[PDB]
Amino acid sequence: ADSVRAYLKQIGKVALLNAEEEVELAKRIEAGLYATQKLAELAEKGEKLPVQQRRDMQWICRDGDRAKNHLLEANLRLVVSLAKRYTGRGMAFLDLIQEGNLGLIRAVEKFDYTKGYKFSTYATWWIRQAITRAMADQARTIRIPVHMVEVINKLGRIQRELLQDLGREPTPEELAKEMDITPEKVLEIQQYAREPISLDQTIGDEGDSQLGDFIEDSEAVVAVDAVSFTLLQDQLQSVLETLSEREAGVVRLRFGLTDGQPRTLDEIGQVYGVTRERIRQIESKTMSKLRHPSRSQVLRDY
Amino acid sequence: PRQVARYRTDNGEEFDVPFADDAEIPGTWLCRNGLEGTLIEGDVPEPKKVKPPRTHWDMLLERRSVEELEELLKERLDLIKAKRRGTG
Amino acid sequence: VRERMTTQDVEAITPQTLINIRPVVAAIKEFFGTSQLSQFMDQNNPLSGLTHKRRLLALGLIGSLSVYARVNPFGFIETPD
Amino acid sequence: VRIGAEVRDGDILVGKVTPKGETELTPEERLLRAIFGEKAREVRDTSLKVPHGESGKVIGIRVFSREDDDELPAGVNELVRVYVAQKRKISDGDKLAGRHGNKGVIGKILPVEDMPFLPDGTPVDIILNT
DNA sequence: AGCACAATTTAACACTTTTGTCAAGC
DNA sequence: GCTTGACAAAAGTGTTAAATTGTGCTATACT
Repeated sequence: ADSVRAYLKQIGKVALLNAEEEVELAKRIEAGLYATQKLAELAEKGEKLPVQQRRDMQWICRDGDRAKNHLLEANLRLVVSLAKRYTGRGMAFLDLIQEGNLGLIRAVEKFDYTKGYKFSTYATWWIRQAITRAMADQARTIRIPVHMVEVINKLGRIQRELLQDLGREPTPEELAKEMDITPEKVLEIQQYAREPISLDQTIGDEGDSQLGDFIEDSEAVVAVDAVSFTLLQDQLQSVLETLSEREAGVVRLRFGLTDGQPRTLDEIGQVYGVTRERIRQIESKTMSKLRHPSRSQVLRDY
Repeated sequence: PRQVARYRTDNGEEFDVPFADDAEIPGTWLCRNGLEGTLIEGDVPEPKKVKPPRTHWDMLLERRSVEELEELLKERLDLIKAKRRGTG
Repeated sequence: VRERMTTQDVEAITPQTLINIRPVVAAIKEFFGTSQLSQFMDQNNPLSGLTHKRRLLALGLIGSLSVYARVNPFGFIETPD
Repeated sequence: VRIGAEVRDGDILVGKVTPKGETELTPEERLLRAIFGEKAREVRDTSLKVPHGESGKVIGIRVFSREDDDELPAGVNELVRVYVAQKRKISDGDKLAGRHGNKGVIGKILPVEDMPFLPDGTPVDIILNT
């Protein structure tokens, strides 16, 4: 009932290709590819071909893909063979296999039969690179770009080789020196390399209460404040009733109590039809009036 | 204070996206459908220089010159023409 | 090591390159922590800490050792010769 | 907090602050800011306070700073630990027990005067039920 | 792994328009 | 009560350099 033991049961059905076959299939793929492009190019060129030859090239295309799929299906074992070695690193086996199959696909598209090298020679590169590149892109819950995954792993080896040389874990300076970067950089790198923990994990230790329900929502409304805030609004409203009508309007608009949007002096003056400087002069007199003890003592506590 | 713009996806579904009035509306919008939609207004200016993805033909072409391909096709065609009546 | 010494050309292999001691240290650090046998020393009085040591465990499950009990070289309890 | 200080519940042990922004403070908040002239600071208060229901004196402090020495893990720039201790008088509610398995809560504490006392005038310490 | 190269984001900076302020005055 | 101009800080805005990021690729043979 296992999923992988089925895939292995099917790919083994195909027979591996000898050295001579790889070349033959490779020929058919290139011939079909050009023949298909040749036809499409003629329509642009407003040209025609022998009706009989045109039907021949049309069949060439059909034959090229059969070789293309047959070439893939024969080398699937190679993808699995390389995929075995990268398990447990945070990617499921099947995922590694499929990504490897993607590399295999490009190996076929870029293979060159004229160079006379066995296919598995040039396919291993693309298959290997496909799997690793995939891990850097997917293995981490918080995706880290490839270049950063690259440096993190280098910092790991530098730390491992330095670990075995010094009989102790080297500090940021040595790690920085050996790596030719600033220690503050290696610190920023070591923060990036952290992987998250599971909230669903149970940390009850006698009590079976998961980690999740232990986080304090900091944005949740504070009960006392939303009330004292409504009481501050009321206290301010009454304090403004002492000011002049024009006066209260300016202070409101300047801070945006009524419309929630602060206003530049120019904007305030445009609604009252006065210069922007006068608006500044008004605020000053009314800040000193609001600084008068009668209106303020109440507000200091708030 | 908001102006409403409509976008049409490829499948024909239309979406209303409320924007603020004092800003410039886009011509395409990532919609609730998950598909790009085009505004039904006048512009709709540009496609933003979409570039063609690399294809198998591009990879083949840059290793084989078109003459090498023509000969390989001649090999294949002469092979085909062998079974048309030719040899038996 | 087997995977390391098999994956290469040869004669470049050295013992250090062949062996990353990460699994050794990890197993030991991973044993003292997150293990049922290793426990924080219970100490609110000298007796508590003394009896935390000498306590025996099974995978009835929990018990402490006898006063004159003296374990034998392998770990067979010997009672007083 | 300075050594030898007395700390009640909610008092400050170590004063710490972390960045904060964008603030986007409420208008009613800023109007008071201008009236009283207290500039809205750019950082939020994250300071250690003694837990609710705890009290005692400060025995010692252990400060670890990145500036000089001090291998503190990646990211940490300074650490300070506060040690608080308290004399705990035996209080009604605490648990006592003998070596035979008998245990119970201290139900009451009677003044030495109104205590059953021997003919010496020697008051008894505790009274155990039969 | 490691590098090359292109594509895109981010910084940097100049330079321009705003927005707040002053002194002096209608 | 209010406006003017000089003026400097501040916030936008466009232009460039730097950095970050993403993709392609590596040819003994190896299933």
